[PDB]
Amino acid sequence: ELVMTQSPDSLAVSLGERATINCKSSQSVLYSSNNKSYLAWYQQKPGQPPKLLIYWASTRESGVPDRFSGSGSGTDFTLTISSLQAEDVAVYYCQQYYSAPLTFGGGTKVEIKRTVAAPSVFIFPPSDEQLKSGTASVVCLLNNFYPREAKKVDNALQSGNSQESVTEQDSKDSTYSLSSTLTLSKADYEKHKVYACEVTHQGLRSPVT
Amino acid sequence: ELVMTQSPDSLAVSLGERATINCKSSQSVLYSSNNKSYLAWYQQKPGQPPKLLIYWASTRESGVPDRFSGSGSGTDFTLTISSLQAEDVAVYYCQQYYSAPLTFGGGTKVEIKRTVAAPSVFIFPPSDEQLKSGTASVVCLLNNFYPREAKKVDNALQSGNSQESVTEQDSKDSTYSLSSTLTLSKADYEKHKVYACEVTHQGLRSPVT
Amino acid sequence: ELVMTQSPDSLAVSLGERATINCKSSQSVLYSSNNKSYLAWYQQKPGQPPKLLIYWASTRESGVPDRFSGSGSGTDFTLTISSLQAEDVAVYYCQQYYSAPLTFGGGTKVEIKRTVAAPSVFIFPPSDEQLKSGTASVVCLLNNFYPREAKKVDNALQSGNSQESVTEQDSKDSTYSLSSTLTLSKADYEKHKVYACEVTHQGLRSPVT
Amino acid sequence: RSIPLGVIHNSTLQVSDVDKLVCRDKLSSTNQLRSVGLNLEGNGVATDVPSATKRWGFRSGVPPKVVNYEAGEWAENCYNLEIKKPDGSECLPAAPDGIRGFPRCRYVHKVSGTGPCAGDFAFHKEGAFFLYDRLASTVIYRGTTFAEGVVAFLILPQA
Amino acid sequence: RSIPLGVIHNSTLQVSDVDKLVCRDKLSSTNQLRSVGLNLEGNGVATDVPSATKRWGFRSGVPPKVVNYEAGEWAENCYNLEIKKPDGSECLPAAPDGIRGFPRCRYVHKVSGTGPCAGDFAFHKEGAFFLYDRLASTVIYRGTTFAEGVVAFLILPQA
Amino acid sequence: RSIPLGVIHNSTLQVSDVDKLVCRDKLSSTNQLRSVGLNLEGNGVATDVPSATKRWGFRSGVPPKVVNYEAGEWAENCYNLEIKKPDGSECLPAAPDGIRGFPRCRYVHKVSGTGPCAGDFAFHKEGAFFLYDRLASTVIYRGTTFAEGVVAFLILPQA
Amino acid sequence: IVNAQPKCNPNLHYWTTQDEGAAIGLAWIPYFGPAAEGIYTEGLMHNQDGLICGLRQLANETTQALQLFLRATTELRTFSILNRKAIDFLLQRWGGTCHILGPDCCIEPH
Amino acid sequence: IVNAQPKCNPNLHYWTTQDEGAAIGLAWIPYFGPAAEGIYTEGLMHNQDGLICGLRQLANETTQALQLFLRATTELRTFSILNRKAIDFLLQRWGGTCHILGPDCCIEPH
Amino acid sequence: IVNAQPKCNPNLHYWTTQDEGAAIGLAWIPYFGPAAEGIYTEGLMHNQDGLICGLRQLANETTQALQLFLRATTELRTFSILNRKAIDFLLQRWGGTCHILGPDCCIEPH
Amino acid sequence: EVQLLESGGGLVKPGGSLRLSCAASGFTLINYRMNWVRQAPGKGLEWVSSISSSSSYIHYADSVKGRFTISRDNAENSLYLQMNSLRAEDTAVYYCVREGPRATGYSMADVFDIWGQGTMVTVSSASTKGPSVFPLALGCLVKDYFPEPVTVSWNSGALTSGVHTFPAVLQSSGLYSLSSVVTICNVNHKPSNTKVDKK
Amino acid sequence: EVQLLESGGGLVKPGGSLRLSCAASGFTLINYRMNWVRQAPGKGLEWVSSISSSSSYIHYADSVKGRFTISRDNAENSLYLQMNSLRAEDTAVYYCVREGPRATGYSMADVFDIWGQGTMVTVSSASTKGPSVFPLALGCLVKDYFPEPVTVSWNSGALTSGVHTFPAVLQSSGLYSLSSVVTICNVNHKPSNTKVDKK
Amino acid sequence: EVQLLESGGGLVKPGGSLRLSCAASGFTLINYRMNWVRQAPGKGLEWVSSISSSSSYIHYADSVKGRFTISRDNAENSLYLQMNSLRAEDTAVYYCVREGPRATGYSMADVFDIWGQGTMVTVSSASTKGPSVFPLALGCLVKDYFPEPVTVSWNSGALTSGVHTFPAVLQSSGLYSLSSVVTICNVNHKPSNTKVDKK
Repeated sequence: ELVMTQSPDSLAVSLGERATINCKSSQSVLYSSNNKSYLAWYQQKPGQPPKLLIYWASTRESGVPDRFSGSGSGTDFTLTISSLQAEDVAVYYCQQYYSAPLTFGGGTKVEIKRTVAAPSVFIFPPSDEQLKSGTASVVCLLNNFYPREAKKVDNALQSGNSQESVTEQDSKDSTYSLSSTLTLSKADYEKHKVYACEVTHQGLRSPVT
Repeated sequence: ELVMTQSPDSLAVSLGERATINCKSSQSVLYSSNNKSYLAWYQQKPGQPPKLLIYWASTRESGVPDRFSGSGSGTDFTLTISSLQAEDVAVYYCQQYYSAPLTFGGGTKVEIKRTVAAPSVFIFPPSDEQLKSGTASVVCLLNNFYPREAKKVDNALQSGNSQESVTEQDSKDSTYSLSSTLTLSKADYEKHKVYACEVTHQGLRSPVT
Repeated sequence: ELVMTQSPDSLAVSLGERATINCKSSQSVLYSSNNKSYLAWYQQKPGQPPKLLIYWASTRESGVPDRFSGSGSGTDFTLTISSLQAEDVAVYYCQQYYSAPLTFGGGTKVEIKRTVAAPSVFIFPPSDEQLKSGTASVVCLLNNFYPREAKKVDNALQSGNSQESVTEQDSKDSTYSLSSTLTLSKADYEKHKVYACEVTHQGLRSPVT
Repeated sequence: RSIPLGVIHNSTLQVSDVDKLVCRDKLSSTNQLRSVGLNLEGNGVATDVPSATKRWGFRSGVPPKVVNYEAGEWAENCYNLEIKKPDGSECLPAAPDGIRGFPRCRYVHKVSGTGPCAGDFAFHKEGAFFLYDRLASTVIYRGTTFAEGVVAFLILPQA
Repeated sequence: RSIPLGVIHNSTLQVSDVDKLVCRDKLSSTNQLRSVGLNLEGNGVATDVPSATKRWGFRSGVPPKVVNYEAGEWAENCYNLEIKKPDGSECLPAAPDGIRGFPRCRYVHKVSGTGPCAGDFAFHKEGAFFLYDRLASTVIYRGTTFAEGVVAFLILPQA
Repeated sequence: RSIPLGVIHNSTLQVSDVDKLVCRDKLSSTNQLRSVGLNLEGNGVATDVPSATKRWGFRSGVPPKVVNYEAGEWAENCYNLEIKKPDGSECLPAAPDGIRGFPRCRYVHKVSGTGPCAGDFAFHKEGAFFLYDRLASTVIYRGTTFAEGVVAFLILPQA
Repeated sequence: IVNAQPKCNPNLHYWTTQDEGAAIGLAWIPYFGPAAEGIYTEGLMHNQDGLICGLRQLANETTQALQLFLRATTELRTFSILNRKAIDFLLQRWGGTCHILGPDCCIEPH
Repeated sequence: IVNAQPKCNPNLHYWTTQDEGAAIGLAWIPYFGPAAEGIYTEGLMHNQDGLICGLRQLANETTQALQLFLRATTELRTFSILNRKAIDFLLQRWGGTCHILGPDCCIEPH
Repeated sequence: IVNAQPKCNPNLHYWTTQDEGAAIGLAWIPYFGPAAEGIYTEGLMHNQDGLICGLRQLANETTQALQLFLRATTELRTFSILNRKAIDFLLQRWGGTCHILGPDCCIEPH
Repeated sequence: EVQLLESGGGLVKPGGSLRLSCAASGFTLINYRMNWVRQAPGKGLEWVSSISSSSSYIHYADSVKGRFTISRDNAENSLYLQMNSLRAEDTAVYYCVREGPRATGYSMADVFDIWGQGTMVTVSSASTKGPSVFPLALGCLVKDYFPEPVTVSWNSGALTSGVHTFPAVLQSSGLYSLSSVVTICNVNHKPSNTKVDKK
Repeated sequence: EVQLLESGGGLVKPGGSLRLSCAASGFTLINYRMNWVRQAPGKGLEWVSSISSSSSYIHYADSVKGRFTISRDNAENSLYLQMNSLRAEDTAVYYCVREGPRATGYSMADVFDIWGQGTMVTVSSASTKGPSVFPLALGCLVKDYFPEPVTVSWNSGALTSGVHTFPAVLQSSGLYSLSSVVTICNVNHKPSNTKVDKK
Repeated sequence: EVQLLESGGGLVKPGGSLRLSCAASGFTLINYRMNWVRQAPGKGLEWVSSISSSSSYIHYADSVKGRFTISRDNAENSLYLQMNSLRAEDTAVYYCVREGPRATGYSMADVFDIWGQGTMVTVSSASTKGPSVFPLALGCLVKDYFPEPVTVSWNSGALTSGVHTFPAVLQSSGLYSLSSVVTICNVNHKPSNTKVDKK
């Protein structure tokens, strides 16, 4: 059972600059008769199935733009994207079809490096309808910011009672968006009148609340 | 064993008119591979061996005049003579050579229909030489008549003591000839002085004696 | 084992005249398939190895002069030399290579017939050196004579105490030479003061001494 | 189907089936295989010229084809055509190198004439062959005597 | 080595080795042997004219050679060349008797032009064949449409 | 009889009889069968031109015939004839397409002249062949160098 | 085979190339020997048990298959039919894994 | 065999000469019947288990050996390849002294 | 065979078409590769146990039968001799109903 | 040109034996299959036997099987039939017959394209008896003769027109009787080698 | 033109069974070898099964062997996978996949050149539960729903720009929760056949 | 150009052994079958042995069988004969010989077209003995020497004309004696490596 290893796991490159992804197989995928390296590259955008990019390690599939190019043989292989652009944001998988069972790499996430952007923060108190359900969920939205990295009831810090969700990198402006959901029973909700959201980010000189 | 059946057994047709003879086999004589009906027709004149007329049911042998023509397939077959003429008077046989043993039909006698003709009757008493043999044979000749159909010592009718012989149809005038021989011991001959021959025929208005 | 027989054993012919040598095999050396007689002729001069003359009974080897020619088939064969000349003096062998073991004829010696020539006789007494060996050998030389055929101490004839040696026929003048060696112990030598050599020859009118 | 092959034992003739193989059939040398060309006149065909010419016709869009036959029958009647069209041009092709006239003919009907050659080559209407010297062609060649027949393939008995 | 022979069982394809004989392989009739001609366009070769002409070239000292192939593939793109040299003389030979155009073509690229015919015959640079009517040649013939492909030999399954 | 076939074991040579079959004889591939062309000069024949021309002669009524031989011997002496008749016309046929000159010759005797060509084709009086490039013909071709020899057929040992 | 032709010549006066006695001296040499019309040898086969009339019909029935075979091939002159028939003959018997006792195999243990 | 070609058309729309039903009446006669461009029959084979893509590669690998074979021969048009392959096929099995139990011999005693 | 020729060259310096090593790169392509006079390979066989002188005679004796074979055929150029010899070789052994114990059959039970 | 001349036949007692012969002219028996066909008096035709060219394939009619043995001689261009243990039912005219060239013992038959003159075979216990020639005065009465046939002519083949020779009739005495008339008669009885000329 | 439409899938209890379907368009399944490939939530790709044209050569992943049975219908141009004894680890998105034409069961494989839309398979003991839509005032909070997926749009596919729909998150209660924002929202939960439009 | 150089030979006691060598020049031994032929003093030729190119087919004369063993080296272009248990009758001159190219061990033989210089083999119980040179006064008497041969020349190859060197004669003492005359003599006895010049 061949184990394919991709590196790096994640990668962030400025628009127009080049990005390279490595692939390493447990065993040589070089066919002696053909002198062809049986390895393939796929592209998978969020919410879409994979798309074939390269076959036989170096050969572009029909329709793939010229900027995509693979190389290597035997054990080590590489996928290279010259001039990243926006439409190339995706997860890139390598696959061997030398011997069964066919196996995939761990995949590499390609993202765009962007000028820093400060999150536009918004707070949303729970609605009337939810209060009828005997529960209270406070939501805080951090809209269009970069990078992905970033991180109080009656001036008291909570823990374990909330969780967050992050969107994918915007296909146009390359800005992330983040949603933080704080869930507590309606009983604890009425006990407190004040709810404050503190946001700390590298894209800010000092924390915004 | 195939049994071939011809019909009619006898046939009489006016000169220049057409005559047809049928043939029926117990079994089909049609060969699947050739689509050829294995049947043959022969002509046999009196005192002569048969002569081939038709082979494969429809094909004239070399030298056979055009007026002869056969037809049919499988079970039923027919030989046809258009414009009979004189030289066509004979016995016609059909034969199958599909499977052994090869078998012939009963044969059909073809005769010519002629205008009626009255027989010229002659009587011949026994000679001296025969009388030395202790026997007496009276002969009565009916010469050149048509049709074949037609039929007394001291004004007393005889029986069983005589018999007749008929010639074949004349090849030219199509007239039959008939010989009647009455044989009795010379002892009975001298007992009577008078011998009368009575002839009855359709070609006569009344019997001639 | 085939036995080849040549005849004559010896032969002497005048220069320019023809000489024939016969050969007879125990068995036919004719090969049915080839119609070729497997027999060969060789020439051997004194002190030299044989030289191929003829193969397949009639075919001259390359380089053999035209005057040599063989013939025959089966059992009897013949080698013929037209115009003998001097260079043809040799021993001629016939050989069969039809079946193993390959066998040779007894050989035929071919010599030249010459005008008679009288031998020039010389006598040589023993030297001082030989006398030191306690032996005495008297030598008498008959130089340049023809034919080969030809044949006393104190006027007393000796016997069994001497022997002679004859050279081969001269390649140029066709003259033989003969050496006679008389050997006796030095003891018997001194007992006699006189040694006389008597020579008898057909090439002399009377014996020379 | 495939080309029928006749098998001869004694004086009896059989037709080798592909599905049913007869081990009695023996073939020890390719010299037993023989291809024979038989004339049509032996079948009772009319040998007269006008009946014969009616059996031949011109056509285009059909390349000419030729086979070899090893042995043939002496012909009573052969034919040799030399024909043109009104403009004086030949409508029959010259016999290519290697094709000679039928080796045995009693009577050779030399034929000349002119007409509407409605095709490049002249074939046989009944599908038969024009037999030449050890060669059967589907087309008539100019000026070379021929006999019209058909070919059969045989495997002879043990010789 | 010798000419490879492909063996078909069911839908599987194997290559008959000379040293290792497979008794499972059965050949009951020469009609099982089939020679196939496959077009290059099926391999993804560019069918455009300038890319194609670049695959062909002239050469001398090499006699022309021809093989027969029994079956071929329908071609989307074929080619028909009629070219000369500055002096107006043809640099391509006329199709000898028997060679016809490829039997099946969707688009036939008729090509004319002039240039330096640097050789007697025009061969294929990649070593492929110019497939004609049941005949694969190593040379381009004048005015006769052709498709470029390669030949394979097979022994079909039990039919 | 039929064409003799030589059988080689080790360095020994035998002639396969048709009546007596030797099971020791093994033929595993058609590549073992080899047809060899051997020159006459190896038999001691005179290679001089006048002796050679005397071995050749003209004749008519005899079609030309050709065989293929797969391998041949290096020749010391070959010949190339270009001859005519008094009226200046050629009496030797042009080498048909496919026939080239003998591949290996040390000395090539180019011959020209004129004389009474008493026949359509020039054959070999002793019955030998005129060996060309992998082809032995019964006739001399115009202007094409040739060597005169004979052909033998072999079944080589187990290779 | 059964002759379905209207007429059938029972006598087969034939010609062929293959000879019997090769030893006529030097007549085998092309320079000498027969001209184009002398290379043949003649013979006469009789209609024994309808053999000839059988051959005649056989030649007729073979025509269809033969004519189509020629249509398929693209070579002008075909000489390879008989050798092909010889190969098909062998393949038929030895195509082939040969079971002695079973059919489609010509072997006997004795 | 493994296809190494950049692209491979799995669908094989083919043409050939050999027919199925000979009985079209008199269409077998050359005077009648199809013209040069009508003698063919078409069919469609699909890439079942990569069969076609296999054939395609096979045709590619055969080219080398085939081209050399043609160089060796001196005949213009070669039709004898398939019959030669049929003979080599037999010689391979029966060249030959056949040992039943041993290999290189296709015989079974039953 | 026994050489009956007057002289016999024991050394056989020969040429042929069939090669050994097909991998000379792209030299197999007709566009590239040898010209008409370069397609050959040479070798040298010695007269071992009169082998050559045997071949020489064999070529002589074969001439008669060969010349007659050509007279019989009507095709200009004959290439089918060797394949024919291969078929006759098989038919000789398997023509054929094969008796194991008996002669004219090459089979052994072991 | 093409014909078949037959021999043999005649009178024979029940159980007796006879050998019919047939000689061909104008062709070779080797090419064709030969047959024998009989015809009883006044009745139809019955196939008797057949023999192929090679004499390999032979057949008889069930009624004849075991009693007759057919044979041929191709070199002598002749056909023979040996008949044994003859009986009354075998009394008939036996025709030597040529079958078409398409006939073979192992396949379909062919037609009888050539027939011989025929030969009379009479099986009877009665011995030969010459005729008694009585004048009729015109004609001649040929009475009490046996076996058949008897031929009649007038003035040695001169008088023909107006002549009517009647078919023979078997009398009660087992002997034949016949009358010949015209509007000297040469009588010939071969079975008894009798020749009579009555004026 | 060329594509693969998939069916089946959804929620199923552990040990349960499901049958995925895939229908091809623009080509014939006979020409290509078909495969199934799965993708667990947030994890990489795992090959499941393959089936040749002739349906002769079949293969499964060791983790799946014996539990799944792949099948195809070339005439109907369809591919099917029957899954039995399902468990949590099988919870994934299953892709219908076409392999290159060079692939054969008896030789080297080829690449996956065409992939289906994919179908969600969720193995859980929890039953289906519709969503609770709370307004955010902007956006909509879709809370406590199960199983996945849920699709969100604004004003029936009108408002698109400036819209950010966050990925769903699994709550402690084992039910999913999701929020959608923009700078009426059409909510659709297929697993429960629930359609909600909150203003 | 074409020739054969021989070595070995000489004196040997009865029962002793010797090995004759022969080296070819101007051709290759592989092409031809090689032979050995002997010639006793004053007698005819006797074939000894033969060996084919492949060294497969070997033959000896019945008189020699089992005692001699012939061999060859094609690469070294040489021929060898090992002789064992020698006796008086083997005393002879041994010639290295080439047979024609048509010779084969399995068929008809060929002729001996090339012969070597020959080599003397003397089988005797007597030991080697140098010559005693006595003057003759003209000529030189070479007496009591053994074995053969001895060569004589005058003034180191100057005087040739008129010179007659007589054949050697075996004396009663078993030693050879010879006389050379002309109308300084260089004496050379190789068997004893003796060189004498008597004036």
